[PDB]
Amino acid sequence: LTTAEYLAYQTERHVLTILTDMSSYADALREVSAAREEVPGRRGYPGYMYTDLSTIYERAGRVEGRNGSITQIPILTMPNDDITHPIPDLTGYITEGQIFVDRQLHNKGIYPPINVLPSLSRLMKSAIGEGMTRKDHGDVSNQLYAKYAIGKDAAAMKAVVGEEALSIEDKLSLEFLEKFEKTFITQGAYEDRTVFESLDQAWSLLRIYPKEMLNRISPKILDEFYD
Amino acid sequence: FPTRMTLGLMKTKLKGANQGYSLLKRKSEALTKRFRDITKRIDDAKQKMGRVMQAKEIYSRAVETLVELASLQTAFIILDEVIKVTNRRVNAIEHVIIPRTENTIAYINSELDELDREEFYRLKK
Amino acid sequence: IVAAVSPAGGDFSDPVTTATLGITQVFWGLDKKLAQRKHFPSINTSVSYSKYTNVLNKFYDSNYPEFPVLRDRMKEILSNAEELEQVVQLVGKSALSDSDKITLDVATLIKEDFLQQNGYSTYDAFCPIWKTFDMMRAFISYHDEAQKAVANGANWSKLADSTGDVKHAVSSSKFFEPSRGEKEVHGEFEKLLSTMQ
Amino acid sequence: PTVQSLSERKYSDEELRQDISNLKEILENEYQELTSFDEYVAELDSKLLCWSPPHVDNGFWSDNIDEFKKDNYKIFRQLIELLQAKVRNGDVNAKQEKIIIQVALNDITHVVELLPESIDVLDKTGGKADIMELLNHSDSRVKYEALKATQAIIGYT
Repeated sequence: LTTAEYLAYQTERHVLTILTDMSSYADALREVSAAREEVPGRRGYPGYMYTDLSTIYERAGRVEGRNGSITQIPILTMPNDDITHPIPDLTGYITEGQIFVDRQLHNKGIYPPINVLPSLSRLMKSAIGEGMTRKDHGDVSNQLYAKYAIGKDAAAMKAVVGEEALSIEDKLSLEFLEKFEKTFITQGAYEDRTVFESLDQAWSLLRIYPKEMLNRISPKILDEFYD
Repeated sequence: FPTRMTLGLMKTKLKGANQGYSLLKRKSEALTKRFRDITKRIDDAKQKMGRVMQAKEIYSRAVETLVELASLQTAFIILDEVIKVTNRRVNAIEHVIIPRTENTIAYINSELDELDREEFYRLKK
Repeated sequence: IVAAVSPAGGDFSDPVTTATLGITQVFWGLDKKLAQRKHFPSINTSVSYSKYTNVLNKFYDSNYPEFPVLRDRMKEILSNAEELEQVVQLVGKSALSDSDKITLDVATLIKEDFLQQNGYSTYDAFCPIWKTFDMMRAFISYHDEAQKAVANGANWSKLADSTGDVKHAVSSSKFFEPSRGEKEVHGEFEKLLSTMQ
Repeated sequence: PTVQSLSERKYSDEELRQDISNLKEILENEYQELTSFDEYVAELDSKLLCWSPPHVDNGFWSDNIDEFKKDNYKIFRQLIELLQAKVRNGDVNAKQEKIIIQVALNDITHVVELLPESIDVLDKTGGKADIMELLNHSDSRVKYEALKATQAIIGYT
């Protein structure tokens, strides 16, 4: 944190921080707190842990008058596959948005299993748009998420009455879900795709659906994109 | 009785009962629409069979279609009964199973929190 | 280092297992549901994972596929079969598609003809890597052939009643006298796959 | 027409007949796409239609007119199959499905207008009842197309 701070306020340069296994650091901080022989809190954790995380995640941000910006993206493993853990609850209300992981997709022999449903960002509104990424970013993002969700609901429905009861938008969402899962979601370990390539792949995957199949898209954008 | 594992099993059963409730609801809707269309078709087949009731051959190609319509009618009735059973299951998954699971989860959570509070109090002492 | 935790009741909330999880590079879980079912040794499908799988694949690059990359495929089939069985338990065998039935049969087969191992039996005491890879290859072959036949306009019932020997042979494909009779068994399996038509 | 007559003709030599059928198939391969009838075939097979003047243009309809009925009007049967499947099952009209069933209604209308013998099948396909049942719909345009097809069926009785 001090290293990132020295390259920001002083050196004035763009910095990025990444922390691995914050749970191990939580157990470490638990041992450090137990070193003072203090009475532990719920589930054997310090009550000041909230402030401890508040003294960590607050090291990220943009400074007024400074070109160099520092961004931090911590990572923590949920114990016993439970989001009810104190750590996740601590980073939840503190940090803006959270990136989860689906064990099913990870057990499906695919690329990184980040569930689109659970995945969210509060500052995502400022990271897109014309001049930032693209004007087709947010709309196609929400449309893809809706396609995955409705595709999941249709997947549950098709597992009930069968595929003979599949409706128009239902089948479209099914194909879109299967495609996005086998194409869009799957990238690779060393694979790095550009934002332009991501948007292009998104439009290409959404091309399977008709023009009226997307109610989350604007007319001007759709007219200035589809070709 | 009040264990975290039991709470997990109860919560999982609750979520599964919720998804099953949604599925049974959608299935009840589809069955309702199907039974409705089959009902209109039953009325149309009733008027059609009532058109000519009370000669030459080829009558075997007449009563056959009426028999098919009758089969569709019986299937529609069975669909109505099945829709009733589905609605009953949905009603049982609404104020019965959900409330019981919620109350049980609440009581278990209270017991676990109280026990943890007692243990923490003993440790503090 | 081989370590075995003893969680009470089979709960993953055990502090011992909780602490041992953030350390050990490999964790083999035991499902209490399959254990009480008098089934051969329990391993949770979604819970079981390995961080050395990438390195093990890098080491399997010399030993080639079957089933280096087919383990992920079998994982996909088993996971999809789990997601399907989760609904099926709340649905039943009444309303289902052909791919769903094929997936269920694939689940039952992967459970009975692969995961099942008898330590008491002399023949089932142990299985070779190439043997298990051969059984997995045969299962994946029958599965892919079933998916292909389903797209060929063939029903489920006729296809299931067509070959009754291939299934019993697929269940018996675990050695049982390795490793000399491997290639021949593979040839007979491929011969059966070609005899399916 | 020459290839059609040649296909209707006879040949003693095997190679001659084989080359004849092969040449006929080869011609019919690019003949179907001019004026591409495969474009509508893609919409029919995928059971998802769109906005194109395939049934609007009399020429494009005339190009695929001869391909409308091969064996027991198989193409027409497959054309009515989507609407029938959207009748006995589904039949929830919103966005896509409605405009698709409407486009299929207009297409089948032009088809019936072209082919007078296409009526006898519609009665045995249950389309006669479904067409009349489409008189009252959610959309006034769908009801307009259904009424147009109704007047079309009233044209020849």
